[PDB]
Amino acid sequence: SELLLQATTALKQPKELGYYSTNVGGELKVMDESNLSYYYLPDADIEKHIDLSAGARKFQDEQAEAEDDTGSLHGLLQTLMEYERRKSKKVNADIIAFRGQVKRLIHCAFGGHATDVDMYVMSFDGQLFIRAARKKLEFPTSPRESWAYLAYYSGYKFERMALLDRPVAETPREVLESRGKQVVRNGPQYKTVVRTGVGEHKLVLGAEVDGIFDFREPTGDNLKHYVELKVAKKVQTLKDATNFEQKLFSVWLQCFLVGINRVIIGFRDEKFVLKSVEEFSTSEIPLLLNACVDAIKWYGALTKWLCELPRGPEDDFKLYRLSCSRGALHLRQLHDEDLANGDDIIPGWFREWRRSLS
Repeated sequence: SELLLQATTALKQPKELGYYSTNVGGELKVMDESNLSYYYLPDADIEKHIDLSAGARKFQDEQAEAEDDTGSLHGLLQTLMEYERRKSKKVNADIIAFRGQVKRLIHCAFGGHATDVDMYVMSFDGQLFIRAARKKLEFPTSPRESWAYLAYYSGYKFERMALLDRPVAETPREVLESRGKQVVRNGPQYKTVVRTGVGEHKLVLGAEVDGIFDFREPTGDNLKHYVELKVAKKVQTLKDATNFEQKLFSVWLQCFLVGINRVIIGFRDEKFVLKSVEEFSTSEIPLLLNACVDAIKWYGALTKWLCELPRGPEDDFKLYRLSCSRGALHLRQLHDEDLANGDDIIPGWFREWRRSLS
């Protein structure tokens, strides 16, 4: 099947189903907020001219050095199982995926690289499970003082300088006075798991969350308290403005998909010094920027298209490659027994869980 990249539709309010904390090296803690950080970046720290390139040489990159399947649904599925177990009921949804993959599908109609839409779709138990085909991320391999390396590292340094492991009230003075000494890491992650929808279809999406902005509600839905952080170059030219608009569009997509309302941008100069930080509401972004309106209509279209795939009992473990080329998304059914029978897309333990649940 194909769907051409060129229909009015409404969004459902996303609801948080659960969350989990992970790291490379096999750490997975389901329904556990250990790795959830808290925003804290006083103006007095910013006024001292934070160098976002500081520490690039001494950085120990956990993600880059791990051999791990970055597309795996295993953490998401373990969290979903725990949610379903507590409820005694299969989640009501059509598609289960990571937010980043759905973002890629949306973005490929609006400037994204067609070449790297590469996903597996598997039907199981009335639902579609979608994962990135590739198992390894691309990390910059240029020297650490290269622009490409600093662009990558600066994101993590900004997070370490703007975030705390716990609320400010629970943080010792020693840490608050010496933010630049704290070790920069990209291993620990915290993800939310959200039920969302567009048009008449529903999705469960996993999504990385950078932190809590204001406070957390221990017994509530925290989507409204989450914040995503991004580093952008301060705008001083046409070229900078265009790059920033594209970054704004991208972070808007990331937040809107899972009901996050808060974005913080760290503006850097050409020397990677943080110049200022600005809060944006997710809703502010389309106003500032019809790409956003059309992206939601495209989201609706592509989701309705995927949901045409057969999802009855006889379709269990059928597998399709999802791609983008010649101005269209494409679905091609595969016949790969090991890949379909192995644990790479839907692991045996989750199959067993859903069977028992039936």
